[PDB]
Amino acid sequence: SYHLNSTLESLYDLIEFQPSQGVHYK
Amino acid sequence: GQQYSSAPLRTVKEVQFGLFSPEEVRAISVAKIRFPETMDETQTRAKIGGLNDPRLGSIDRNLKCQTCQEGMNECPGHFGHIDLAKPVFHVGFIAKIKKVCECVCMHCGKLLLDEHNELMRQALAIKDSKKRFAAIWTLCKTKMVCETDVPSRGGCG
Amino acid sequence: HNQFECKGCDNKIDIYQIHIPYAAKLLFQELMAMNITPRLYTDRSRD
Amino acid sequence: KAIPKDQRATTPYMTKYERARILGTRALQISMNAPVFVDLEGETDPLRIAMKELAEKKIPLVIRRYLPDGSFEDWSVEELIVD
Amino acid sequence: MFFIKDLSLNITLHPSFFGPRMKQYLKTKLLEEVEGSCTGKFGYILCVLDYDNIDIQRGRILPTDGSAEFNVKYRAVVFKPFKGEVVDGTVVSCSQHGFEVQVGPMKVFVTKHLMPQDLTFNAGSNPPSYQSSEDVITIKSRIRVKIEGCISQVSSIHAIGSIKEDYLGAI
Amino acid sequence: AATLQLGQEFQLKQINHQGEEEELIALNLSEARLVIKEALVERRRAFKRSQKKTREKELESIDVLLEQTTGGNNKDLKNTMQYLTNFSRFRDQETVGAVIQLLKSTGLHPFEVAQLGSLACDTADEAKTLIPSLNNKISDDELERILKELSNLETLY
Amino acid sequence: ENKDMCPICKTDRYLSPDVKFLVNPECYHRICESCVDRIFSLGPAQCPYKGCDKILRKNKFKTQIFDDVEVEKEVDIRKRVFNVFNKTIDDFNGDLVEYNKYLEEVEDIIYKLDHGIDVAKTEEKLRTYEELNKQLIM
Amino acid sequence: SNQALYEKLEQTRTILSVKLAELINMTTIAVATTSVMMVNNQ
Amino acid sequence: QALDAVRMRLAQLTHSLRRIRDEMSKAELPQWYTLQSQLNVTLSQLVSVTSTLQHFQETLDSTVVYPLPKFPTTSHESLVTTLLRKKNIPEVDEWMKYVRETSGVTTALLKDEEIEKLLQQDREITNWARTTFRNEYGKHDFPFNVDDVLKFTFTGEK
Ligand SMILES: [Zn+2]
Ligand SMILES: [Zn+2]
Ligand SMILES: [Zn+2]
Ligand SMILES: [Zn+2]
Repeated sequence: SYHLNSTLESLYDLIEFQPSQGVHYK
Repeated sequence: GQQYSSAPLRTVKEVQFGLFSPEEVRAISVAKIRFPETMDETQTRAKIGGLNDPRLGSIDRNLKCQTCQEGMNECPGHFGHIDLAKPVFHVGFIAKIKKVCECVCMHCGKLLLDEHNELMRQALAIKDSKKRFAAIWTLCKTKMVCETDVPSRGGCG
Repeated sequence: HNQFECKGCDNKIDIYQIHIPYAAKLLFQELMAMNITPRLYTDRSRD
Repeated sequence: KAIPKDQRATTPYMTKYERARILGTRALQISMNAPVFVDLEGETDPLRIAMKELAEKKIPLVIRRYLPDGSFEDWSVEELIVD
Repeated sequence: MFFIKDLSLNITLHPSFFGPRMKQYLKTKLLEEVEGSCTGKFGYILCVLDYDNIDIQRGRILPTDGSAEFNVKYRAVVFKPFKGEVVDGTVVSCSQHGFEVQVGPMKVFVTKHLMPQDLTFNAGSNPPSYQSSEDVITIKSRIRVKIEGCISQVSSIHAIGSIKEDYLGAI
Repeated sequence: AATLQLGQEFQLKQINHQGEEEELIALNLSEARLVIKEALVERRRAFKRSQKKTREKELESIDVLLEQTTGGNNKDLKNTMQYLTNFSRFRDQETVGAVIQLLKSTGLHPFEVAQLGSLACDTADEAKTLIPSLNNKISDDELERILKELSNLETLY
Repeated sequence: ENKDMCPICKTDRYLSPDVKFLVNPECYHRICESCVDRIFSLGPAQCPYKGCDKILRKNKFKTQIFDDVEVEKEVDIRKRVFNVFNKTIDDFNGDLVEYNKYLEEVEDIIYKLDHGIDVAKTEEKLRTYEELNKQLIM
Repeated sequence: SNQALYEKLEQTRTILSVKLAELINMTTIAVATTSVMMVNNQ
Repeated sequence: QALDAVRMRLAQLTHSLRRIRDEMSKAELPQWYTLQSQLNVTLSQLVSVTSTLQHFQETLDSTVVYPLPKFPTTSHESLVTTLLRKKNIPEVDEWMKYVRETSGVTTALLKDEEIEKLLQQDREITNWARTTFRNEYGKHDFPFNVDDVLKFTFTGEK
């Protein structure tokens, strides 16, 4: 569980929110 | 110019010739044909159950041939039958049947002579059927008595 | 309605179509009227 | 049962019957809008076009010569020596 | 039942389809005729597995017309009904003789005489529904039908079901 | 009927297109959906390859994307997908492998285990009444156990 | 008996008696094969055995070597109740008095069932069967 | 094409609100860690 | 019986986490729908295992498991100790004790004897909150014929 939490945060640090393009990954 | 059919189209290869069994005749036929009259009593249509009823084929184009429907240019025809109360013989077989009557016993229904006879042993080795029936007929037509005991066998006598 | 039968041998599936002259069909029907069976087979059973 | 290519012992020459049926079937296909493999010199008749394809061996067919024992061979019309 | 069987079909092509890409055309035809249709020998043909490794064998030329004949052997998923087979279905059309259950691509019919006595027909409702002593058989209702007999006509298959026996009726 | 005696093409002995012997393949309404829905995916990849040079909405949408692949002549297969999906409780081929492991452990006929996996029952009498071929070929407690493990394998999707 | 085994087929001895004669546990009536097969084949209905009204169900038949309906019912109910009670208060420690008393109670229950009394105690015995089954499930 | 926005948008609203109430009713009641990640995922 | 499903759900857990490993092993991250889907599968497996685990917590604590003489222990010994190690990883126990230190109630309040009242206040606020959600969810709701004309233009009939 804890390890999965680590991944779940890391991916959320690379989210680009655009209303016309969606979610991007920088 | 005929109507299309969905059946697979193939050529005609092997053709087998055989006798018509009465059970197969009754299984192929559709009508019994009991009235010797041709057309109906009203001098029109067909007798319905007679010599030429709509249960068989038809001509005149306008008629439809009940059991195929379609038309006369398409109707192959249909077969009736006649169930006799007394068995009759066929002309082209009158001789053959007679030969059979000279090749088998008239009571126990067994072949004359036996496989113990040397001439019968020689005649049975022939591969041709007509020659076998011929020679076996020449042997069995002479002996006019079935037998019960033959030295090295059915009964009767 | 695309329907076929053969009377006396319990078939409603395997039906073959052949093109023969009408005179040959008259010969076969006369043989059937003369107690002779002109059975036609599209396959070679003797091989 | 399909004799192999190294055992084909039939005549390599195309007979008049084979040429006849090849020109007839090929001309029948050409009459039914078949892809022509040779450039036309202005012909309109299908038989002349079929003979034009046979003169250059551009007919895409192969003959199944039946042997009397029930076997057969596959001699393509391109490898068959015409005339 | 949903079975998988290797089927073979003879495909006829017009002489105008003799291009180098003709194989594709074959497969095309092999789909358009086989998928969705029905046969009285193998049942309702559903899908056709293995589209890449389709055997073509050798094409033969029949005499007249010049059309090409092919013998194709493939693997296909078909549906074949059977007599006395418990299946499930949903009603579509309703009749006084019985409601017509829909089992896959087959529209089975259930005779009113093959139903229990408590199940009665009701025409005053819209749509007309069969009301019993506990269950109400409507169009959108799911009913488990036990097929009693099946008919295998060429390119047309109809079956007859029943729900009189136990462990049957509405789902 | 339903007495383990099907037709000629539906006999226990089948022959593939290579000439080898193979047993009859009987499928229940669980993997039968994943096989059609499975092969339609690779069929979509085959249609998009040559082009170069909650549970119901996804079902109907995928059936539309696959309906665009076909020539609009096989919608009964999609309605059959809605039938199976509306009557399916299984998912994922791994669990299906477990189900085959539980069906083949008793040593029954493929059609029988197909009717076992395709029907939702709670007691053994239900399986013995809906399946006339199974009434004494296998124990009732084992069937109830199979229905228990299956009951643990089903999940509302 | 050789004169009654089916209301329609009561004398099939001179017709080569090759068919069996099944008996339903909810009727205790003899019916020949060709009749009962049509009975449960057309639907679970009652048999016309001398005007019988009890419904004959599908399948669930039995072969009978004939030991009278009384003893057959007493051995069927005897075995069923013996399986419901199982080995409760029997071979748990080795006592002989309480064991024989419990066996006396069971045989008195089977006696009240084969006699019926007034259709009142037998229902309490059925509730006792449901209670014993509930104890066997736990 | 507006009905897809009706059903889709309304579904997102119901999932947002109802899932929010489920969130607050699950924040208030290894079970603890599974509550951590269920709440975080909500 | 339950572990027969625990091994399958943990198998799907290993397969899902391996698929996420393959998706994250690329240079550029692919689509997010597959990532979030695999994450939802992982969470579904974890919750599915913890549910059955918490359902059978009294049965597993009523038995002991240790290998039989039929075991190659004369060659490998530390492995057998790893297969039956109740001791948690030092990270889960370490951060577990740290969280226990950063929970707002320590052992000093155990000496004061005072926890059930705070729990009662908590449950009461659960009731109040659920009532407020009841109210706040109760506040809102959720010409002619072409063939005839042309027939006139060609024939003139009305
Ligand atoms: Zn006719
Ligand atoms: Zn004699
Ligand atoms: Zn009787
Ligand atoms: Zn009775």
